[PDB]
Amino acid sequence: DQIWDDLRAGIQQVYTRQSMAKSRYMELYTHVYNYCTGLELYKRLKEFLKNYLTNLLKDGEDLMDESVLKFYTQQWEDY
Amino acid sequence: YALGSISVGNLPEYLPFVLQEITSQPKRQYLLLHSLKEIISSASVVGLKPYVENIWALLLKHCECAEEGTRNVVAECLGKLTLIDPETLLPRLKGYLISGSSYARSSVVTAVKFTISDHPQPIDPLLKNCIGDFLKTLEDPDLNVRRVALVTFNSAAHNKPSLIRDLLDTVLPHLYNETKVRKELIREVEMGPFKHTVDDGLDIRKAAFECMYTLLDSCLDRLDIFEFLNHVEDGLKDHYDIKMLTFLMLVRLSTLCPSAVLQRLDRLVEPLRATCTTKVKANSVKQEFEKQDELKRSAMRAVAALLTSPLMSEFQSQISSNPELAA
Repeated sequence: DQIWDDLRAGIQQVYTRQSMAKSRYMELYTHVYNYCTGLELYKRLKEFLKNYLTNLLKDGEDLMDESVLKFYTQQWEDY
Repeated sequence: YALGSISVGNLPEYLPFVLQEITSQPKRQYLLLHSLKEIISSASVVGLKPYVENIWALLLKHCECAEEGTRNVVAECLGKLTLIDPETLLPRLKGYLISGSSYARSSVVTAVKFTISDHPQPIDPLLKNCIGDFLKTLEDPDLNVRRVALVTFNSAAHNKPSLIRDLLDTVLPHLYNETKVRKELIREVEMGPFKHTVDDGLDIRKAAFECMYTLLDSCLDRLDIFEFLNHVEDGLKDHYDIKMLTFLMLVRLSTLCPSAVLQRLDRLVEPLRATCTTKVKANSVKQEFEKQDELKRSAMRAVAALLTSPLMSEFQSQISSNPELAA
């Protein structure tokens, strides 16, 4: 909870299509290992995922057939 | 649909209303356009003669739109409207191809795609003469133009293959060239041990393979076999969907010209054996395991169909339990 801000934006970085070096991946793994060595994190991650899906649905509610299948495909691939 | 049907009743009082309403609101035209699609398919042609220039101008103005669905709708509307008075529109469509933009060219080629019908139509000779330059000299410059041209060619072959009967050889080199893979159009992003490759040109390859498969109906007597199976041999090692499509092609080819298939079975199966000798990547989700399993089953089915001795006896301890599941 103390370093809750740390890695916060990182949760979005994986979702956004942007290139990231292996150094950042090592740093995130090190932070996760340090934090692990505590069930509130699971609930927080679940709530964040639910909020992200709700935000995605908010935009994906005004498209008809033949124009939403591709969008759903790319969104599923990214998820 | 109700609005479109009602517009047919009193064209002078309804058609202009919807025409101006389309331009009035941008958040509703997407529906209104659909209604217009009914008018051309429901309204009397003789009564529709006066209201043609306005519709054509509106479609051309709305042809270049950011929304892909709107572009499809306008393309279908233009294709449906092209049926009437072809002698007055065909030269204009030909002219637009001399200096039109990529989006305009894509829209116009998509419009004529729907003009083809299984039953005879009075636009038979006109379309036969017009499709020449559309199919021949419109696959070089662009990627989207190439994809739409290939889709139109496949649709024509599936519905009416007589139009591409006298010019099949004139377009064979371009179709064969389009099958080659391009490594400039393959982007990759890596952020750790995992890897994911995204291809921006895979759509064209699938269309080309589908066209090649559908060309087997009543065109094998003309196209040569040796120059045709080399590209298939190259494409055996390709994407999963293309791999299954090629396997099904090979299965279908078992009953057709078996001599040619037997004369090269060795090199046809060598890539297939190499693929079958593949192992699932360690520490992978069950989806990859299942995908490779279906690929292996499809490969076994393909080889079994082809069989009906380049080291064909390779039944190890595990693979020996697979065939009873396939047969």
